[PDB]
Amino acid sequence: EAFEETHLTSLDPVKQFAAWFEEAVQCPDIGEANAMCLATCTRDGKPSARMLLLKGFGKDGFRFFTNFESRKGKELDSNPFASLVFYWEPLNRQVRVEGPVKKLPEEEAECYFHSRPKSSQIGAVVSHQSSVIPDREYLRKKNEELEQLYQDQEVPKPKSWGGYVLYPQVMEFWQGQTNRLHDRIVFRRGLGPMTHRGEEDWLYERLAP
Amino acid sequence: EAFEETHLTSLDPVKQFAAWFEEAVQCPDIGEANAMCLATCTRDGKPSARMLLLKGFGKDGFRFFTNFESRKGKELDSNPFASLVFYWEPLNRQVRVEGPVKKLPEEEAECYFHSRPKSSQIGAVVSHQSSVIPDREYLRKKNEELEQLYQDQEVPKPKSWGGYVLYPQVMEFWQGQTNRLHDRIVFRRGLGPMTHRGEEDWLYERLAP
Ligand SMILES: Cc1cc2nc3c(=O)[nH]c(=O)nc-3n(C[C@H](O)[C@H](O)[C@H](O)COP(=O)(O)O)c2cc1C
Ligand SMILES: Cc1cc2nc3c(=O)[nH]c(=O)nc-3n(C[C@H](O)[C@H](O)[C@H](O)COP(=O)(O)O)c2cc1C
Ligand SMILES: Cc1ncc(COP(=O)(O)O)c(C=O)c1O
Ligand SMILES: Cc1ncc(COP(=O)(O)O)c(C=O)c1O
Ligand code: NA
Ligand code: NA
Repeated sequence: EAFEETHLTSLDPVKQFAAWFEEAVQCPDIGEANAMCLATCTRDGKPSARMLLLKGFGKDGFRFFTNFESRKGKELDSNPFASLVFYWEPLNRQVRVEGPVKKLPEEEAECYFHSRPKSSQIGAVVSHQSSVIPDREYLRKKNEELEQLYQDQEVPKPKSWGGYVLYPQVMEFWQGQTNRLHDRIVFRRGLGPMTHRGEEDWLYERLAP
Repeated sequence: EAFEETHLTSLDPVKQFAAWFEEAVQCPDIGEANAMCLATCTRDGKPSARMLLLKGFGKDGFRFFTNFESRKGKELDSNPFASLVFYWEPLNRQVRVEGPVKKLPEEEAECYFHSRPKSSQIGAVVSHQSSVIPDREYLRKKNEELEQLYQDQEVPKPKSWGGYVLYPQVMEFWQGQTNRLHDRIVFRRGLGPMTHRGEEDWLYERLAP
């Protein structure tokens, strides 16, 4: 089926994302519909990328949780701009999001951290994410010891652990097609004869595949 | 099962990639084992990312084909550094590759271009990839007209279409595990007590998850 401007669910790309995300979640052949690739880079243009989970989305943007002292956390703190890719192979769909990133409030991060299974909370205390470690037994040992320490106790959120929110400035909706002639509808914040008004300060236009 | 330094297939990370890639290809639950996310960025640190197919790999690096006048092609030409992510959900594995990018020789690009189905060759001539276009009918029309033009003829490769090779400087092998305590073995080109010699100029070390 065609992916067409006149059959979008919404000209607010966050609501269009919600529509596609719901379809992904309802597809039995998709495991984690909220898996996404996060691209970051140094201020002088050395890029990096890794898989993350989306952990909430709405008008203020796309939220995710990590260690601020990891390789991505140092890049985001020095250069607060990122890009996201969602790829849903069984739907032949891709969503791209570009925007600036801010840290979430500490009390929000505390709340999310304590909502996680206790084993994941202890894992976050164990791991100085992306630091060099000697072997896997080092993690297994420290993890077992922290299980003793936190028996019947609350696990404190590490000072270095928290969340980010990416405020969308660009959102591309890609629908795959034959002959490599895909449908691309791209929203950007802001008129040319091929540029169209969406909701709020959004504009949208079609890009060649 | 543990992902362990003493049970790597190879201390040449390109051969370790080959081993994991073969397992991905042999997994019926993986559609395109060669799908990867490419992260690029401007010289002043504005990142971008999108799905691509890997189209060959070996000692000289990881090859892929695109339009040099696309958004990624302008970034790569201005700032010849990229990052790749392979994510194989059914194997709980991720591979990350960082390195500089060069353009492939024109005669190599010609050969690869003419190996593609004719409909994909014509699609590449139709599409000024990532340029703004008016509607999807614009592509359908131009594509049908180029089918007439190239009936029984060779489709010339566009001057703007070709390939890149990413020479690996960093390669991370990520194997997912319980409690978010994953196995990360990271090769980099080059000794600390946690740094180990691989093949050639490679070093490897374990990173905290
Ligand atoms: C599907 C998937 C989901 C992941 N989700 C997260 C996550 O939400 N946060 C996180 O810190 N790492 C997550 N990881 C691990 C990252 O890919 C990465 O190993 C880690 O964040 C360190 O990246 P860095 O060294 O670039 O900072 C996930 C990995 C996979 C494969
Ligand atoms: C699984 C998958 C594979 C793709 N493979 C390629 C490819 O090899 N080359 C390419 O130019 N675009 C490919 N695309 C399209 C890109 O995601 C993207 O739309 C296009 O390259 C333009 O990106 P840019 O605007 O950042 O330059 C693929 C898309 C998907 C979903
Ligand atoms: C637009 C575009 N160009 C090029 C490629 C490279 O793949 P192939 O040469 O098999 O068409 C792809 C892959 O899906 C693509 O979508
Ligand atoms: C290391 C790591 N931290 C954090 C997360 C975020 O997910 P959750 O809060 O559900 O553990 C993940 C997701 O897989 C992860 O691998
Ligand atoms: Na649905
Ligand atoms: Na195999």
